This record gives sequence, structure tokens and C-alpha cells, in this order.
Amino acid sequence: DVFWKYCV
Amino acid sequence: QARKLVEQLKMEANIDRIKVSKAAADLMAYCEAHAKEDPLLTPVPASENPF
Amino acid sequence: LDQLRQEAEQLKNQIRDARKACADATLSQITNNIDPVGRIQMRTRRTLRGHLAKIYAMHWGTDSRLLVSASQDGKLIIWDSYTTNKVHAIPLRSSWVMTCAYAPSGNYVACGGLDNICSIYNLKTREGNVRVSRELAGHTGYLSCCRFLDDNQIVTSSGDTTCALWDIETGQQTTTFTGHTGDVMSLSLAPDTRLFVSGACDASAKLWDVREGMCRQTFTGHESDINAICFFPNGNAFATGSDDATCRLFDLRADQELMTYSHDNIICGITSVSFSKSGRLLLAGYDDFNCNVWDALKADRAGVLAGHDNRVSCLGVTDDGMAVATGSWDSFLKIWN
Amino acid sequence: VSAEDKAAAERSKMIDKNLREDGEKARRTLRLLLLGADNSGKSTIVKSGIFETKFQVDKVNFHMFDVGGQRDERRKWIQCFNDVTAIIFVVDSSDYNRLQEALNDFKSIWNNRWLRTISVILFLNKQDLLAEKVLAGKSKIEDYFPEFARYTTPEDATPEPGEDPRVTRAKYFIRKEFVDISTASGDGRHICYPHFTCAVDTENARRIFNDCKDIILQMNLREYNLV
Amino acid sequence: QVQLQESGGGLVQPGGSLRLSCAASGFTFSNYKMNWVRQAPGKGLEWVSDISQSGASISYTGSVKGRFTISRDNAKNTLYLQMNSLKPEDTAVYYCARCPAPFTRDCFDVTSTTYAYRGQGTQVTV
Amino acid sequence: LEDLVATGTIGTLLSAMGVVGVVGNAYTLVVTCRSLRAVASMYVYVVNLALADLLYLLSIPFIVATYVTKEWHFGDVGCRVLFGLDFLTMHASIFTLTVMSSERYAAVLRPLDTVQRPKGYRKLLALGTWLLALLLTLPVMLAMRLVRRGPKSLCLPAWGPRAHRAYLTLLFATSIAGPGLLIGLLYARLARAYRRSQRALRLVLGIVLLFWACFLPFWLWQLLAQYHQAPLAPRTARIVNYLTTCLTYGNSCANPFLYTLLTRNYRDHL
Ligand SMILES: C[C@H](CCC(=O)NCC(=O)O)[C@H]1CC[C@H]2[C@@H]3[C@H](O)C[C@@H]4C[C@H](O)CC[C@]4(C)[C@H]3CC[C@]12C
Ligand SMILES: C[C@H](CCC(=O)NCC(=O)O)[C@H]1CC[C@H]2[C@@H]3[C@H](O)C[C@@H]4C[C@H](O)CC[C@]4(C)[C@H]3CC[C@]12C
Repeated sequence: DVFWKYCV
Repeated sequence: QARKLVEQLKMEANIDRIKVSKAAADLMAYCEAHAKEDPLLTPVPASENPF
Repeated sequence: LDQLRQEAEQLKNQIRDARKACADATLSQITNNIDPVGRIQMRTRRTLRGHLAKIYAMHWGTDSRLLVSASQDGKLIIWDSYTTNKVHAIPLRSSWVMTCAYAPSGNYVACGGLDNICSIYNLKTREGNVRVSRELAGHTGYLSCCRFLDDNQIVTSSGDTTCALWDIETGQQTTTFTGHTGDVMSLSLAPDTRLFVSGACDASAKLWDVREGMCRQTFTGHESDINAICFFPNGNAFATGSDDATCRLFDLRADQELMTYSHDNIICGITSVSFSKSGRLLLAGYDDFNCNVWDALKADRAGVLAGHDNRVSCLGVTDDGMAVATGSWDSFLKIWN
Repeated sequence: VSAEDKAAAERSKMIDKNLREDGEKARRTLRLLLLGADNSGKSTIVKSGIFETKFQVDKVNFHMFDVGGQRDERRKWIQCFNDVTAIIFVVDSSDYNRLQEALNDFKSIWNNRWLRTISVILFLNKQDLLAEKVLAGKSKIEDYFPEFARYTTPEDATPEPGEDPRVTRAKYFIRKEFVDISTASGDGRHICYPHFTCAVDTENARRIFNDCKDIILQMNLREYNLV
Repeated sequence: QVQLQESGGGLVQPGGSLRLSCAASGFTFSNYKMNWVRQAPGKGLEWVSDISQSGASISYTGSVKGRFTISRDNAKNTLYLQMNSLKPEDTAVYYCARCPAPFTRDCFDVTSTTYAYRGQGTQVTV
Repeated sequence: LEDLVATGTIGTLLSAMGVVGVVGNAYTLVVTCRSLRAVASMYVYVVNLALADLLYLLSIPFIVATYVTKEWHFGDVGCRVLFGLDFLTMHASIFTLTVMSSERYAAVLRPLDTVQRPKGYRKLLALGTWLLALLLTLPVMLAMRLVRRGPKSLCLPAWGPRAHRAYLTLLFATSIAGPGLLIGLLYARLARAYRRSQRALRLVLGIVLLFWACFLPFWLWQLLAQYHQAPLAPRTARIVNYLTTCLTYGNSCANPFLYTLLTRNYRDHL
């Protein structure tokens, strides 16, 4: 999307 | 000044000593006799120990 | 002057010859067959803290429960070892204190230091207050060690290279022990209480009789000034610690050194010396922030106390020997058993 | 659970509270040790057997202890001043003789293990007498100190009132002796604060206050893990 | 008994040289820093020379600098002081003294009244 | 493939930093508590920091656990716990740094007063730090509205019509920008006072603490505060995000070395 430190 | 020192030395010289072996034996005998009573040398039961 | 010097030299030579002649063997050889004591891994049962400055003295009472400790903050605290609760905290007129004492009956306590005055405090009295009973004055140097012969007599040592015996009621010295050429920095009463021994800054120790008032024997001593001294429980011997980083044992009858406790690792002088109930474990404090236990007969390091971040100052075992206490400059007093 | 242990606990709590309050009250004052020779004029710098002075500057209290009752042997009782904030060491700069004794005493104080962490404040007293002696020229500092003949005045240094070059040179040589003694074994734990003063000088208290402030700042730097 | 026995000294004409040697007994010589003390008639004790444990560090007094030499022999447990260009003012009793504590940089009471760790000294008159 | 080389290097750097920082934080925590108690009166605050950057580094295994910055995420519980943990720990660490810097400034500027002041407040302040962190992390921790759609594993935590952007801006103002400026001013004044009142390496550490601990590692926000509008492609976005993320953990690793290990107290204890 991305959202904060985690990325998918 | 020096008269007092030499008098003290003369008084100290006039003393009767014992051999080292006898003193060592006396110390060893005292240590052996009082070894069991000593809690530091031989640890005492925890229940008896106030600390 | 020349004749007196020659006579003194001749007497010293004769005394040295007699001392060397009367020597069967070393103490180590006789005690070789003795079984080693073993690793003495003492544990800090309790810590008292509370003090705010360096603790300079400590002395167990006869009751084996109450121990009095003086600090250079101006406080004299009477701790109860079992419950670690304070009983009496006496403020001090002079903030500089170097010695403390506890009466055998437990009624009185004594303190002294740079003020050159041996202050006495009465604990058990009407109205339930701690007040100065008598102040002893007359010393020209700093008070270093005071002990109670009884409830009415105190033996003190000063930096005036002198010791004194006092009558509390009279307030005046009844006997003056002179002869030392250095600051007498320790004083341990004998169990018989009719004799005592004092080590001075001149690297020597002297035995004294309270009634006679004259020195009985003088020992060669260490290579440096003596900081601590203690009396063997038997009463015919005494230990001595000095800044030479070595401990020594002397016998009154032998009139010579018996055993030397030293190690190549330690280069720090002694500050406090005490003997266990049986006399088998000689506990000493070193200025490298720890304490060492030695075997009196075997002359070996049985264990180490450690646990102090600063130089230790006072060491003492209780009469029944059930515990030991160490007070250091950390302002923490640790009881080991 | 019995009344005895409860009373003992209450006594312990009250005594601990009193001790904490007394320590909090006492920790405010800063403790100083006055040390000097008989001829150094130690008594009049700031304006039984141990004398005490207590003065307040900038709403802070300084308590200074001087010892005179001891029998000329300081190797043992000087350890009692292990916790003092500073040692005010006064030295008679006027007397060319006996100055080596002052240097040796300063070195012995500096190299002591129990005084290593303690900082000293140097007071070169009787400055005007030294200036008068230099002006007269009857006594030569070269005789007592042969290294003074080759000592040139520092280039960056400059006196405030514009003193005579001989006086400035002598003063800087005297101060350099003490600072060279200090820097040899200072190792950063403690640092000397040399000063010049006279018997009529009045701002000694302010100098002492500033030096104590600097010492406490260094202590806070070492204590607050600021290196 | 930490005895210190001095040897040497006596009447010396001005400009002369003399060696004063003190032997030691009762203590380990190498551990202790050694010092010399002078006492002139009508004058107090004064430090005149110092030598460390290993003999590397060495210090003199400004008055005697360039004319006095201090030497330390650990093997023989002795301390020597060579004296060159002896001045008339340099007439005094010399005491060869020991630092109070071993393995110690500081020496407080080397020059003091009734100090135990010093010898009887020898008198040098010029 | 060549496109995954950057992600692999980022992951290896993150793992190495995590290991080094965890080791350093554990060693600092054990050393300060066991030995450095009487000295280093700041120790309690240090302990807080030693705790904070510990838990923060626990996020490093989870970040690389996202199938090598791709594919699979843990789920509702993972995202919900990790977001709250990260926010709370970051706020606690930054506030601990601010309090420690303020105490250093008070000590340097007012040496007599700090020595002549009771130290019973510190513990309270320490707890307050975490409490403040809670006040900043509680709305976020509950705001996670789970994975919704599109990417089958990406949680889309926007409780409101993109109002989370305003809360992120508020957190940027109150957590990194505010304390960052406070630390900057306090350390600048401390350095000026020390230089004026002395020296007539410590200031190097003072400047490094400011610049690193507050500004350069804390540049992840400069990306995320662009939630308003910013052009990006997914390949570039993932790389930029994982590059910016590692800097915060680098700061977490740098804190114990600058605060405890390099000081003279630990050198003496060594
Ligand atoms: C290196 C990190 C752990 C970092 C750390 O600080 N660990 C402390 C510890 O192991 O005690 C671990 C945790 C998560 C793991 C990852 C996840 O399990 C996801 C993934 C699984 C793949 O099969 C291999 C790569 C990959 C990406 C793993 C690489 C290694 C990882 C094992
Ligand atoms: C992570 C960095 C930003 C770091 C920063 O601004 N400050 C770090 C600091 O100094 O602390 C970003 C900024 C520009 C980015 C690059 C540019 O977008 C150009 C380029 C685009 C490619 O698609 C991917 C690589 C590449 C080369 C990008 C990699 C990540 C970069 C280098």
C-alpha cells in the first residue's frame, strides 16, 4: 500500500 | 633520656622464655580443644544459627 | 652519651642473641601434620547500611546482639544484629571520630577521635535519654583506640605516642603508659584484663601491665607502621597487622615472632585484625576493598569476604563467635556468617 | 508480632527518619581542609585542638577545618579528610628559604592515595613581601633555585596592573614549580588551582567559591557519565 | 628493627668531596623509596635528596643540585651520597631515612621530629 | 534476482544491527544494575533506556519475518501488538533521552544545586516517561482495524477517513520534533557552558548524541508524514521504507554505547 515499517 | 631507655632494655632482658615448640604445642592444643565450639570453623545447623 | 649508647647496643645484642637461641623450629614444621581448614566461603547474612559517611570503628557487645558503630558524619549507631533495627543514634560533638567501644556490662559506650577527648555516653539511665556522662581530656594527640576494662576504667591510646588508664568517676589519668616513639594506633585488652598490648607507628608492639604501669616486653614488629592488633583467645599470643601488607603472630612467653601471613599478590596494608573463638581463623581487613581469612597454624588463605567497594576499617567477631562484622568506608556494615 | 518488636520497629523508623533529615541538612555545606606551614599565615586567608571556620558566599555555606593539635606527624590522621571537597594549601611565597619544604609537602599531599581524588587550591601568600624582596635585590632566587636563571617569562602571560618584569618572572617561576609538581601525577582525577594573595586581600572567599564550583562541575561531569 | 646505620662524615676542607653510605637491616630495601635529610646547627630538618625504588626517578634540592649524587644498591641494601665541591654552609648532620610505607609514591614525615624510620646520622663539618 | 539483492542486504544489515544492539543493551542493563549503582546517579534513567531499546529491537525479527519483505504477514494479532509495542517503546526511549539530557544540562549549568538537591524524584519521572508513552500509543494500539482486502496480509489501520494522518503528524510534533529540538538546545547550551567555564571529546559525544539519536535515524517519519501525497512505485517504495526503518534500530544500538560503555565508570569497572 504501504503501511508503517511492515511492507506488503 | 638514654638512661630510661637503657633501664627499660635491662628490665626487658631479664625475662625467662620458653622454647618455640612448647608455645606451638600449646596453641595447637587450644585450637583442637576449642575447634568444635567454634561455629565459624565448623558450620552450625541453620536452625540454631540466628543469622 | 657514648656510654649509654654502648650499653643499649650491648643489651640489644644480648636480647637478639637470646631470642635467636630460643628457637626450636618454625611454626609451620610443627603444624605440617595439621589438616587444612578448608575453603571458608562465608556469606553476607545481613547488611545494615544507614550510615552516611565512612564507618571508622565497630565493637560487638557482650550480649552478642548489639554492636556500636561510629562514623565520621558525627553519628554513633547502636545496631541490633538479629533484626537490623537501630536502637540509639547518638550525635557527636566532634564529627571526626576514629575509635569506638562498648562496655562489658552494656551500660556505657565510648567514642574518640581528632578531638583528643574520650567521650563517654550512658545508655541505660533514667528518663530514657543518651547523654555524655564524663569527658576525658589530657591527651596531646588524636585518640585512636579505647577499650573498657570495666564500667569504671578505660584504657585509651593517643597519637602522643602514649596510652592512658582512666578512672571515670575521678576524671583523671591514674596510669600513663609511655615509651613508644610512634603513634600508638591500636590497643587490645587481654582476656585476663590485667594486661594489654599496643602497637605503635614505629613498627613495634609493647605489652603493658595496668597495675605496674611499665612496659613488660617489646617486640621487633613489622617493616612498617602497625595499624591493627588483636589478642589471641588463649591470652598467651596476639596478632598484628601493618602497612607492610603482612600479618604476624607473637607469643608473650616466646618473646619473638611465631608466624607470618603474607602473599605476593597483596601489596596493601592491614587495617583491622580479629581472632575467631577457637583462634583457628584469623580475619584481617585489607585496604584493597576486601578481607581475608587466614589459618593461624597453617598460614594459608582459607577464604575471602569481599563485597566492599571501599577500604574496610573495622573487623570484629562476637564473643560466642556466631558471626563476624565488617565496617568499611562504603558506609555499609556487613555481617558475615 | 509482639509489642516489643513493634516498638523496636517504630524506634528504628524514627531513628532512620532523623538520620536521613540530618544527612540532608548536612550535605548542603561544602567541607574544606586548611593546610599550611606556621609562617604561611594560614589563619588570615579567609578572614579542642582543631579550629573551625564557617562562611557563607552566594547563599552557600563553606565549613573549613584546620588542625594544629597533632604532633607533627600527618601520615595517619590526614586520612580522616578523605571526603573533603578541597584542600586549601597555603604557602609563604615571600621566603625563598623553606620553599623546598613547601614543595615537598605539596608533592606528598598530591601523591597520597587517600588524597588523590581530592583537589587542592593553592594560595601563594605574602605576595607583596616577595615583590618587595625582588625589588630590593638583596636576596637572589637563583641561589636557592638555580633553574630560575634560565627561566624566561611566558609570552602569552600578562599581569593586570603591569607589574615589574622581575616580579612577574619570579611569580610565574614560583607558580610553575607547583603546577609542574601537580601535572606530573594529576592524571586528570584532580587539578590544582594556583592563586596569588596578600594579607590585605579580601576576595579570597570568592576565589575559593569559584574553585569549589569548578571542582563540583568536574565531579558532576565524572558522575553523570559525561566523561 | 628497620635499623639504618650511617658511615662516613667528618671534618672536610672547603671544596672537598666525601661519600656517606647508609646500610639497612630488617626491611626489604627495594620496596621503599629512600631519602636524605640535613640538619645544620641552629637549623631544622630539611629534605636534600630522594631516590625511588628502582633508582630511575631522582630529585635534589636546588641548593645542592649539581654537586650531590645519590646512588642506591638493592643488592647490598645500601644508599650512598657522594658530595662534591663542599661549601662551608654545608656543615650538618645527615640522616638517611626511609619512606614510611612500601610501594608508596608519597613520603610525608621524612623530615620531622622523633621520626622512627631514620638513622642516627653522621656529622659533616666544613 | 538482482532486484532482491537490495532487500537481502537490508535484511542482513537489520539482523546484524539487532544482534549487536540486543547484546549491548543486555550488557548495559546487567552492568548498571550489578555494579554501577553508587556511582553514575543517572543509572536509573539509563536502566529505562536499556529496557526501551531492548524491546524496540524485538521488532527487528518480526520485520524480517515478513517473508523477506514480501508475501505473508502474521495477521491481526501480530500487527495489533507490534504497532503498539513500537510506538510505546519509541516514545519511552525518546522521553528517557530528553530527561537524561535535561539532567545533564542542569548538572553542568548548576553544579552546586544538583549536588545540593534530593534525588528521590528520578524514579517517579522514569515511570512517568512510560505513562506519557502510553498516552501517545493507546489510540494507535486500538486503531488497528485488521487486514481488510487487496493485499491479503497487509493490515490497513486507518480508524477514520484518513484521520490517522493527523495523529501521525501530532506524534511527529510531540515525539521526534519537540524532544529533538529540546535535546538540541539543551546540549548546545551545555556545550557552550562547558567550553566557557573549562578547558582554559566530551563535546564530540554531546554533538553525536544530538545529531544521531534525534535526527538522522529519525528520518523514517519524513517518508510517512508524506501520507498526504507523494509519487512512488512499489519496488522503490519497499526499498526506501526498509532503508529508512533500519536507521531507528541503529540509533537504538548506538544509545547504550554512547551512554554507558564509553564512559569512564565502565572503563574503571573493566
Ligand atoms: C534473523 C531473524 C532473527 C533476528 C534476531 O535478532 N534473532 C534473535 C534470536 O534468534 O534469538 C530470524 C527471525 C525470523 C526469521 C525469518 C522468518 O522466519 C521468515 C523467513 C523464513 C524463510 O524460510 C527464511 C527467511 C526468513 C526471512 C527468516 C530469516 C531468519 C529470521 C530467522
Ligand atoms: C533511503 C534513501 C533516503 C535516505 C535519506 O534521505 N537520508 C538518510 C540519512 O542521511 O540519514 C533514498 C532516497 C532516494 C532513494 C533512491 C532514489 O529514489 C533513486 C533510486 C530509485 C530506484 O527505483 C531504487 C534505488 C534508488 C537509488 C533509491 C534508493 C533509496 C534512496 C537512496
